[PDB]
This record gives sequence, C-alpha cells and structure tokens, in this order.
Amino acid sequence: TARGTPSRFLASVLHNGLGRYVQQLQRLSFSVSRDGASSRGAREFVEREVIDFARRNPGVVIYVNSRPCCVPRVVAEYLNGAVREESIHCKSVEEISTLVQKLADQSGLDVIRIRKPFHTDNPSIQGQWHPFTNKPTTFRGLRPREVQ
Amino acid sequence: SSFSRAPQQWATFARIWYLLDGKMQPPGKLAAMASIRLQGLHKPVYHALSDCGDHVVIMNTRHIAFSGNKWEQKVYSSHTGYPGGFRQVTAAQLHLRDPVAIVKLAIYGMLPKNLHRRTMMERLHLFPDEYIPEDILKNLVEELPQPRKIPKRLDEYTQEEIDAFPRLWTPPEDYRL
Amino acid sequence: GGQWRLQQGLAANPSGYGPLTELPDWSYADGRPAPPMKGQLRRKAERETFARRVVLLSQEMDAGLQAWQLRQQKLQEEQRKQENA
Amino acid sequence: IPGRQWIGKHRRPRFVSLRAKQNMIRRLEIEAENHYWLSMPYMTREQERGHAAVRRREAFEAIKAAATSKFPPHRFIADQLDHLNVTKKWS
Amino acid sequence: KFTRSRIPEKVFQASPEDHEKYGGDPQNPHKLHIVTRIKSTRRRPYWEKDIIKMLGLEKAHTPQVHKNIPSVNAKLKVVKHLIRIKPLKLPQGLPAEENMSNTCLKSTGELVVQWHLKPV
Amino acid sequence: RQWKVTSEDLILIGNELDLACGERIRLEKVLLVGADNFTLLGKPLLGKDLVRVEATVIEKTESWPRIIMRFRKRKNFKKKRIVTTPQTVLRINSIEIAPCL
Amino acid sequence: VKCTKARYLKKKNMRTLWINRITAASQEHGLKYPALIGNLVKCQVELNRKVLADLAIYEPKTFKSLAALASRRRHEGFAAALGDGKEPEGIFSRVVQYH
RNA sequence: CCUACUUCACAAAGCGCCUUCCCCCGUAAAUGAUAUCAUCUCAACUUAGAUACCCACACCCAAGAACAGGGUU
RNA sequence: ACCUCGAUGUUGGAUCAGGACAUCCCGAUGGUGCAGCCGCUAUUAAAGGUUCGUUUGUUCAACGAUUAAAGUCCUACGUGAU
RNA sequence: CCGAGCCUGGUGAUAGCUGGUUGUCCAAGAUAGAAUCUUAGUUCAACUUUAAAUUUGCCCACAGAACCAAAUCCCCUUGUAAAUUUAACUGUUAGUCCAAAGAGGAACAGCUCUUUGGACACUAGGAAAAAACCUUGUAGAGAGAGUAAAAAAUUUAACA
Ligand SMILES: [Mg+2]
Ligand SMILES: [Mg+2]
Ligand SMILES: [Mg+2]
Ligand SMILES: [Mg+2]
Ligand SMILES: [Mg+2]
Ligand SMILES: [Mg+2]
Ligand SMILES: [Mg+2]
Ligand SMILES: [Mg+2]
Ligand SMILES: [Mg+2]
Ligand SMILES: [Mg+2]
Ligand SMILES: [Mg+2]
Ligand SMILES: [Mg+2]
Repeated sequence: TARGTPSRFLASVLHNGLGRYVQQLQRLSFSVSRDGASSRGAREFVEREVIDFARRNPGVVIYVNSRPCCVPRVVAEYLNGAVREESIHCKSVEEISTLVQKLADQSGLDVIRIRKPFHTDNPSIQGQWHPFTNKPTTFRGLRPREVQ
Repeated sequence: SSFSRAPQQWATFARIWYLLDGKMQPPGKLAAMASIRLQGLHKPVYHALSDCGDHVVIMNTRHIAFSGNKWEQKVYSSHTGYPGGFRQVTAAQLHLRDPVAIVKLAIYGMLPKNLHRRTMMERLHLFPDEYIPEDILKNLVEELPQPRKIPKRLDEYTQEEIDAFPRLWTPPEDYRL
Repeated sequence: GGQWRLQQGLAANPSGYGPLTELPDWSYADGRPAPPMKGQLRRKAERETFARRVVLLSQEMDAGLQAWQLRQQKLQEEQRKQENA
Repeated sequence: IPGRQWIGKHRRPRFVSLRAKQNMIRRLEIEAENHYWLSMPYMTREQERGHAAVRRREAFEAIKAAATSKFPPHRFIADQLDHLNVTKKWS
Repeated sequence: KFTRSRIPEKVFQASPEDHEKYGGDPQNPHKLHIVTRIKSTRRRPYWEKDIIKMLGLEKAHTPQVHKNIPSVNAKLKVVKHLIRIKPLKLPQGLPAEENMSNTCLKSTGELVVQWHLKPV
Repeated sequence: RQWKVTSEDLILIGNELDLACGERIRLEKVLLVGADNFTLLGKPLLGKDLVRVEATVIEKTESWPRIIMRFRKRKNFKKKRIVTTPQTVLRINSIEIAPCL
Repeated sequence: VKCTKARYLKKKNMRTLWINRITAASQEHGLKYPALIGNLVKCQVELNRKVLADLAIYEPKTFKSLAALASRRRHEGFAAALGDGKEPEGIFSRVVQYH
C-alpha cells in the first residue's frame, strides 16, 4: 500500500536534464558462476552482450567477477551512492539485456511512491493567488463600517 | 509574485474577516454564503485538510425575514436527555428567546457534518444588532452583498418613480372608497 | 458539453477523433517525426476495416440488385420466347 | 413503511422528477428516429434473396475448414536436444 | 406472460411530416445503416442479447455498418430500443483502394474519404 | 492529459516512449501559452510555427510495486496481483515563442 | 482491497476537488461553474479541469481572461439566441472547421 | 429537619414537624374589505393573550467507600 | 414461516416505571330534548393524579367499602444476570 | 453420570446428520423433470466441463398447424458462428424477488403453487441505507474526457 510505504517527490540528481544529460549509473557488478545452471544466461550474456553494452555507454564501468556463486547477481551502483542489487538467477539472455538496460536507464532515486507526477520549482508566473487578488480596493483603504 | 517562501505562504493561507448584514434577509440564504465562506469554498486554495476557512460576522440577526409562514410553522426541536424533556419550540418563540440561534442553526446545518464543523462555528460571529465590538470592527475586510434585494414600500418610492408608473384605470365619479 | 459538439460536426468526446488525438504527440528536435502512436495505429486499422466493410457491403448490394434485374429480364424473355409454335 | 421498502403490497412511493421525464423523452425521440430510418428499405424481400449466398458459403467453408484442421503440433529434435544446454559450462 | 412482441407495419410507414422532420427520401433511400448500441442488453430478454451479438454490437457506443435490407431490418426491429440507427451518407464517393486508409467516419454520419487534420 | 509546464521542470509519464535517455523531444500539441502580461490560447491547438516546447528524457523507471487484490466475502475469492508500470521523466528545457500572429 | 478500490475514488475525488476550485475561482469573477465550462467548450478552448484549477491557483490573470472569454461567449450566445433568424455571428462564436 | 412525641440517645429516623410560587389557545366578542349591508380576520387589524441556587504534614469532623471537602485561633 | 433449535427462559404478582391520547378525574370551551343540580355529546389539553379488601394461581369476573377518578393501550402479552 | 454397570476387545462400529477439508495464477460455468419406505438423500435425464470428429446451428418469410389474447411451432433468405455427434466423468438437481398471465387464500401477506421473461447468488453507478427495482458487463495503470441511471409535485367551500 501507500500508507505503509514511504513516499517522495519527483526529482532528479543534479538537475539532470538542464545543461547536459549525465548517465546516472556508475558501476555494474556481475558475479557469474563458471559451472552452474543458475548463471547460464548470465554466461551467455557475458559471451555475447556485455561487450556491446559496455561500448554503447562508456560512462559505466563493469565488473564481471566470475566466482563460484550459487545465485548470480548484478549490482547497479549509482552516482548518488544508491546501490540496487538485483538477481539474474535463471534468466535468459534477452531478459538480462532488458534488465541491465532497465538499470542503465533509471537513476539512483528510490522506487518508493512518487507523490506528484510533476515538479515545477517555479509553479507560478503571473503571481500566486492570495485572497486580495480579485478584490478591488476602496478609497482611503477603508474597511466596512468605518467612517473616517 | 517575487515574494519569499514564508510571506507568500502566509499570504495565500491567511484568513479574511467578512461582514454580512442580515436585515430583511432569509436566514438560510445568509447561511449558504456564511457556510461557503466558513469552509473556505470561495478560495481556489480550498482543501478540506488545509484549514483554509475564514471568519464571517453576520450583523442584524434580530431582523431575519422568513418567507411564508415559517415564523409560525417551522419548529426547532431539542431534547434534553431527561425523559419528557422533548422541547419543540417554533421559530418565533426561539427568535424571541435568543435572537442568534436561527441563523446559527441554519449555518450549523449547512456545514459539513465532521469535526471541522465546530471549529468553523467558532470562526462565525453572530451579532443581534448594529453594534459590533471594536476588536471585530478593526478586523473586517469586505462586506458581502445581501442575497435578497429588499423590496421598498410606498414611503420609499420617490415621486418620479410614482409618476413614471401609469394610472391603470378610471374610477367612477360617484365612488366612495 | 458534448451535445454542442454533436451540433458542430465534432466528436461528442474531445478525446475522440480530431486534432487533439490524431496529430503526433511529439517529434524529435532535429525535425524527425516520431514513430507512430500505438493507439493511432490500432485506430487506423479500425477505420480501414470499417471502410472495407462499407465497400464490401455496398458491392454486395449493387451486385444483388443487378443479379435480380438480370433474373427479371431472363424471366421476361422466357415469357416472350414461348409465345410461338 | 410496513416492510422492505421497495417490494411488497405496501411499498414506499417514488416519484418521477424532471430528470427522469427528460431522460425518458429523449430516449423516445431517439426511438422515433429509429422508427423513421427502418421505414425505407433499399431492397424488397424478393430482391435481396441470394445476394450474399456465396460469401456466406465461403465464410462457413472457412469456419468448417478451421474446425477440421485441428491436430497435435510438430515435434522437433532441436527442442529436445536444446534441453541439454541446462548443463552448459565454461572452460 | 411477458413474451416476444410483434410490431404492426403501420408503425414502420413514414409520413411526410416525418419525411420533412428527418432528412430522408422515400424515393431513392439510403444503402447502409450506422447502428450504435446505446442501451445495455442486461435486464433484457435472451433473444435481444442474441440479436445484439448477431449484429456485432457487443461494445456500446461503437458504430457498425449494416445493409438496409428487410432481413437486417427485421433484426433491427427486434432490438430497436437498444440501438441508434442513422443512414450512412457519403459526401464524396465510397473509397477506392487509394483512399482506403485515409478515411474517418464523422459523428454526423458521413464517411469522409480524405481526412486531413488541418483547418480550412 | 494536459500538463501545465514551465521551462526547467519535470513531468512523470506513465509509459515507455521507445526513446533513449537524453534525447530531445519537441512537444507538439501545446494549447495554451502564457506570460506575465499576455496569453495565447488556440482553437484547440496552437500553430507549430508559433510555439516550440523542448524536453529531454531523463530517466525511464518503473513505478513502485502496485498491488491489485480482489476479495469477495464467503465465496473463497481472493486474488493478488503485483504490477509495476513503466514511466519516463521529462525535463522541459525551453519554451520558445515565435512572433507569428 | 481498499487500496485497489481507492484508485477510482482517487480519480473521483481529484475531479470533484477541481470542480470545487474552478467553482470558487469562477465565483470570484462573477461567473458560475456551468457557464464557465460550457462556454469554454463553445470556444473550442478544450482545457480540462486540472489545468483550469491550476490556472485558478497559480496564474489568475489567465483565469480571469478565460473568464472574460467564457462570459463574452455566453453573452454572444444570449444575443445570438435573442435575435433569431439570420444575423451575423459573434466574433468569438465562430468555429474552426477541421478536415 | 430533630424542639418535642415515638423507635431511640453523644446521633440516625417516622408514626413527628416545616416549606412548596406560572400559563396554556379552545373559543368569545369589536372595527372592517373582497362581495361599498353584513361578516371574530388562513384580509389588513383590536381585545381576553421563570426566578432562585451555585460562583474566592498531621489531627478532628455534623464531610466521607477510597479520593475529594470543611475545621485546626 | 422471515430471524433465533452450538438456547431469544412462560402467566399473573412485586419493584421501578418510560411513552401515546383514541381523557377516567382535575382545566378551558360549543351544543343540549341545558331553568338550577345532575347529566349527554363534541373541541382543546397528557402538567399532575388514577384506592383498599374477600374468593380465585388468575390477568379477568363477581362482590364489599370508598374515591375527584378508580382510563384505554403500547413498551420482547415492559421489566426473572432485580 | 443404571430404562439396564464398568473395563478391554470386535472398533478406524455406523452416521443420507453436523463440523472441518491447508500454495499461486488464468479460463469455462446457475434452476426442465421422472422414479424412490422418497422429498435432509440417491439414480437417470437436463444443464455444465474437457478432448475429438464432422456440418450445419441460431435469427428466421411466403405457405402451413380443429372442430367443439400476448403469442408459439415450422421456417428459405439474411446477419452471424456456432451446433450436432463421439469419448470421459464430476457437480448443480432444499432457490429468492420483480414484471405479466392464472390457480388457492381475504380480488391478505416479505403467503402458497404453475407459466413466460428478467435480476440476484458476479462487477460497478443510482433509488437514503439497500441480494431481487433502474443504469451497466471482459477486468491493468492515469493527478484525462464524454456520458448512462439519477433531485416529487400538491392548498381547497361567502352569496342574493
Ligand atoms: Mg421494511
Ligand atoms: Mg415462506
Ligand atoms: Mg430454537
Ligand atoms: Mg384530544
Ligand atoms: Mg413479556
Ligand atoms: Mg433482563
Ligand atoms: Mg465416521
Ligand atoms: Mg436421507
Ligand atoms: Mg471466468
Ligand atoms: Mg425418508
Ligand atoms: Mg433453418
Ligand atoms: Mg416467497
């Protein structure tokens, strides 16, 4: 639900679109077992696709570890210190290309609820409403039942 | 525009004292306007949880004007919890006892039936006469317009208004009145 | 206000056909037009099969009338050609 | 009310507002225009006879033929051998 | 017993007051109907639900082209309280295979076979 | 829908737009443009030669996981689904206006 | 179950909240809500309720000009239906035909 | 409430004593139009038509289940 | 035969009664085949009141003596964790 | 704790009766009956389900179906896509209310019993709350939009 889960406002990291766009994903960390059916589609991802992925965005540095793991993981680390560890356990090569491309596309913000679908920081341009907009002044600033 | 954060925020949510004359006015049609300005439903910053109601001062609440025989037909009924304490009192008798409570019961019926209703009733000031205290007279900002245009009587039509209206019929010469 | 829009030849719902929902929502900044919207593709498939039904039914109507007229001319010639011998 | 408001002998009354009258009226007007456009067929019943017998026959040949072409799918060697890669290793 | 209902033929014989009210022509009538289901077939008998399935009117507020022939019109006379019937008028001609995709049926009842998105 | 938009702000959309993160977009179908002292509202849209609204794609996230539970009492009817929709965030970079009236 | 049935109520309560805000800020300019919405529809200015509530809060000159456009079109409807028969149409009463 | 009487006794009780304050609305009649008389008038209209009370440690108590209260000069 | 058969405990009485008025008494009026006194009938009024005994398990009924009157009912035939 | 002790055994007696029957997700799916020491149940049918073979199924137009009202049967076209048959069985077969035609009762009942059609046991909106009335069905997200049903109206007696 939304009352048990925390929420946040829709933001970016360092005004991520204004001047230039910066890839928010620093490191990927694959740990892939050499012998093991859990990390089969990980291995076929390293043999085929992790090199072309590593060239399609050079701001990401990638660490394939190749240790005897029993469940393979990928660890995305973001520019703001966020670390999202997701498992590639028994997933095919295409599903790891969509998973790794999903981690590449997003940012190090939490995946908790976002309150508003938008974020202006200058919401009002003609001046915000206060109760004395749309009220005409009177002569000498007089209020009702005031004589002088 | 171009304020700071806290003065803009204070300006948007500050509450406005209204004045509202109730001479020759029906109490429910005053209660509609008083109810709207007490909930903050006249603000586009309205939300039920932002606490954005205002203050409404209604003066001349002895000079309520019901339409029809509602002075003699409309019954205000209370029940003190004691057995046999069911007290049905017409609007005339209750207007003679406390000359505030007809407009007060009307507004209290108009407001949303929740816990903000009595806080909104404490932002409403009902005075039976012309006299309003000076600490409330120094708070008022706007006088809201009266929702019923009071019809004038024959002492109040001017002679050009009378002569502008035509004589419609000739009486006989020998007629006595 | 949809009865007014029916009076003006517009769609009754402003999200229906027209300029708000059938132009592309976005383009590249270079000037390249976007790939088409999924609902615009599905919708133009709906309008195309609708038009195909209009043409198909119209052709069955015209071929039906002309086939009836040829049956009536053959009945008239089977009336006339047996009036002898 | 005697019991269960809306069914029974003594039911509570319900009355027809101006909403419900205008709704029923505009439904009757749409209905009367349906009565207009059903009053003028483009063909008689003689003229329509058999004008779509060919297309209906071919349509049921398509449904009949889709019914009589139901059978188990093809079984391949590459699927069964393709299972063996569950123990694919590196070296 | 609530049974199926028959409708006599004088109900479906238009008058010149009706020919002037609605823009129809008794000589040279229209070929194609636009039919639109605008009343749910629930709380209706099963034969009406069946006719609404036979006419392809399962979704509401979706137009469907039918023929103006007495058999189709017999099915439309069964469910005439559930639908809306308009003539399919065609200002420009019925579309050729060149103009096949660039059509749009307007809310007036006309099928415009050259459909730009541009103002006049 | 209809997004009220300045420059330098953000919009969270609820679909993937088959675009790379960082690609510039010209938003067509603008339909009101205002400043402090004038506006420009078109019928229903504005001219593409009049208003140019630009926006980049920042991030193509998923939503927070979203539970879809159905439950009918005394009928043993209890279904749980968990759904994350895709989302893209757009940084509106500039609203440029063109003197064509 | 409340969490899923409250999505419909989220959409509903946002829309009635917007109609309250458009109602309040249009009462500030003398109009009412149905005159404002019906006569903004009749100008082919097809702004929705969310945008008009946000203009009602953050940009009230634009909302005042939309109120003058809607009341101008309302008076062109009054003078239009008043002088029946053929008369020249209103200036803001013209419609833009698309094809 | 206990002065007597009675059950009784450093008090509580009644069988004993003391105090107890406003109307009801149904009609009955004036003047008088609609309907120039008249007519009590779902005509305008005229008659018959609540105060009081309450309010700033410890020990004993007429206060009290505890707490609270009153008194301690 | 709709709730209750995995419990909604029964008539009278005691005790406390709450309510209705379609008023038995007390209050105010209209008519009367109303002289007065007693009556009869109708309008309004529910603030207050509405007895004790013999027989009977009796609510009832009869009887005895009074009373201003000894009301009609409803409240799970009010109320048995009183 | 004796209308026939208590213990062990047969004994895991038997129960048409009561209660319970534990992961996820999708799909199809509700109301003719006949027998029965039977109406608290079972068997067959009907309906439902899965697989399979085939070709017609549904709606229907002229014509047609008896003598002593609504309508139905039949039914080429047409609109459609389902139907029959084969294989395998389970389960439902203790229904309610409304509209209408009747029977019984009081021309009573939220009454009983038939028939035709809805609805509910399935979702949502309205009728105040609301199984059965009206609107509406095919499922998700949206801080978009157009609509559907939808708000009770009434105030009275002179007369020569
Ligand atoms: Mg009831
Ligand atoms: Mg029964
Ligand atoms: Mg029982
Ligand atoms: Mg009485
Ligand atoms: Mg009892
Ligand atoms: Mg008890
Ligand atoms: Mg057993
Ligand atoms: Mg049995
Ligand atoms: Mg299903
Ligand atoms: Mg038996
Ligand atoms: Mg047949
Ligand atoms: Mg029944």
